[PDB]
Amino acid sequence: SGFRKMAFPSGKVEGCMVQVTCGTTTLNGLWLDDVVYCPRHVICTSEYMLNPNYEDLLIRKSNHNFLVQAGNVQLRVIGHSMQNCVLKLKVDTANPKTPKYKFVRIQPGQTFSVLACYNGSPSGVYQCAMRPNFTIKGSFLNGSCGSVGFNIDYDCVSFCYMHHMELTGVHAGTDLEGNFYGPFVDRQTAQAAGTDTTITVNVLAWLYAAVINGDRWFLNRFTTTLNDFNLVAMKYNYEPLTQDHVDILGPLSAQTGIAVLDMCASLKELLQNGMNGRTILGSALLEDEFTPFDVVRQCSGVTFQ
Amino acid sequence: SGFRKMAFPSGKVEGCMVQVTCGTTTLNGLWLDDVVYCPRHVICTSEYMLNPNYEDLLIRKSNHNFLVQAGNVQLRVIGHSMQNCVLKLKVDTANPKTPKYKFVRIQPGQTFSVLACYNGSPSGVYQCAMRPNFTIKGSFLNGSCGSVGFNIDYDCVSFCYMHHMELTGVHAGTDLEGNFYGPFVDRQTAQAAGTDTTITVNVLAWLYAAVINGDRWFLNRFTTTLNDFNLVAMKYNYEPLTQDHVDILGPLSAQTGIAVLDMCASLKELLQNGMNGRTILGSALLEDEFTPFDVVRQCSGVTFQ
Ligand SMILES: *[C@H](O)[C@H](C[C@@H]1CCNC1=O)NC(=O)[C@H](CC(C)C)NC(=O)OCc1ccccc1
Ligand SMILES: *[C@H](O)[C@H](C[C@@H]1CCNC1=O)NC(=O)[C@H](CC(C)C)NC(=O)OCc1ccccc1
Repeated sequence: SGFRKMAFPSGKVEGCMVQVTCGTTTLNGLWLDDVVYCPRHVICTSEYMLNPNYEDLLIRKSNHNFLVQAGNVQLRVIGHSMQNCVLKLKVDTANPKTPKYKFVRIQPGQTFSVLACYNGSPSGVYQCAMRPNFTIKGSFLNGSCGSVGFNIDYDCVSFCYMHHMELTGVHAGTDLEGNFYGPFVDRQTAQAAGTDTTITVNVLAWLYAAVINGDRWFLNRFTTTLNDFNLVAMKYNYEPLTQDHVDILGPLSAQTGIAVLDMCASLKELLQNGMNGRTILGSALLEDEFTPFDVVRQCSGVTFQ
Repeated sequence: SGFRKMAFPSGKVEGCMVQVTCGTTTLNGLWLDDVVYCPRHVICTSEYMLNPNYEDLLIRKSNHNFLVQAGNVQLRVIGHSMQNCVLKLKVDTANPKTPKYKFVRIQPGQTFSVLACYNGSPSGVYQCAMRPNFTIKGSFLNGSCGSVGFNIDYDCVSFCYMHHMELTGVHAGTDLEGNFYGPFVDRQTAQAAGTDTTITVNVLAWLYAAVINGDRWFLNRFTTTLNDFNLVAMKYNYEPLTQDHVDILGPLSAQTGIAVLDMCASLKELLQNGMNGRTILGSALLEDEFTPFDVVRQCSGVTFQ
């Protein structure tokens, strides 16, 4: 038993990280087969980040302007191209440690692991969610650009995120085809994230994890309707709940014998009375960064090969 | 910027995990050079866990009673021995993926990463601390025994923990020489953890991380003395603060220009007035599982090779 913010093992991703230098700008790249992927703003200078014209910047470059380092080994760039906001650098050596992979675009509310890197070198791994406003609350310093986010599916690494920029305390990036999550652009202008909301289905999955681990004090005998719940959730900035969410929570209600709409009644009380100084799973706030699948995986124990 | 419960990249450890089967009991083992390390209770039967005599159990076994699997490869056990509470299984193949390693015993208050495994297969990575009562608050299901805890030092993996048992919601284990943390034994008897306390030096390091990231509301102009602080800390079950702790916090006070004893005055107020419904770094409780070194690493950005 127990419950922890758990990330995926990062070994399969660590073997794909490289250092990409262009000029005096160094960041991380992702090396799969003979392509290195990295943020396109590696080709900006400190006198361009205000309003770059990336097509102009790229035509003025040749392959030898791109220093790609894998450990102490140098990779020769033999071709480059731009795909939306990422650069694809073709190199002469296919990465022998290339795992089975796919590129997927995730939805708000889903979680993934981030392998934070500096100078091509893995520094740390942590779990986070894509927020409803298409930012993540990460931990990134200068030089972390190009760090990637990923899930693991049995044996396949699904790459879903590449890091590009910090806004005001939060973090924004692209999928691996180079398309931004959210209405952001990769230039330094005054852009801000929209209003964040609480991911309701995730809070309910976490209350089920609590019940599974012995925390029961917030339960009650009431029920509510989907519609009566969503009227209260709206007032507290919670995402509305759909019949799809109920079905997804099905495995957890079956395991605890507590109906989804029963649990919504407890959440309604917590939202109106507060925690009153008690904690749930070691937290004094309602946690919304575990999906129903995260709870199942951790409270049942799925491995990976 | 940002602040996350961050674990070490697990790649170097994933290559050392194996499945160890003896009878109908399967758990994980650690494979370094030609030795596999695992909990000695793999040689217990379901009719022995009450009060085993491990020396008797071990003499009744031969090498071929031990099935060691590395992926889909079988390792031949050519010798075994007992070292306190762990089994050392000598095998015919040295692990080619053996990293540079040391075995270290950590102290209460220090943190490490746990690679939770099932059937020799890595499932997840998370960070935790060794509590003052020598338990950890982990997340472990049946079959997780043999999972290891580790720090990474530049290029060397320091192994500090092997998992053995769950008590009442918390988790207990040994160092890699087989000696338990705390006064626990590896049998099923009624043993309980002593009283846990809050790791004061870690709470202060986390308040500094908050200041570094813009959270300043709890600061004040007061100072206190080491002695006046420890009188309040005692009442709230906080570990007493020593002059060694002050010095360790030195790098963080220098970076924020806030003296250690100034910050103790703010902590004293938080302990006496409470949070009053505000949060610090996204938490409504005082967090004690980041060491001063964890804060420096994350708020400055140390990598590993
Ligand atoms: C690449 O490592 C870096 C990521 C930042 C550095 C600090 N933390 C991060 O996540 N990227 C940039 O520096 C990026 C460059 C292009 C978008 C031109 N810009 C960026 O993040 O700075 C804009 C900003 C605005 C307001 C607050 C903080 C940053
Ligand atoms: C090995 O994977 C397993 C670890 C437990 C299983 C559930 N979560 C864990 O961390 N080890 C055991 O089953 C262990 C066997 C030897 C110590 C004989 N015993 C154990 O943890 O059960 C004792 C216990 C007492 C009270 C509550 C829970 C467990």
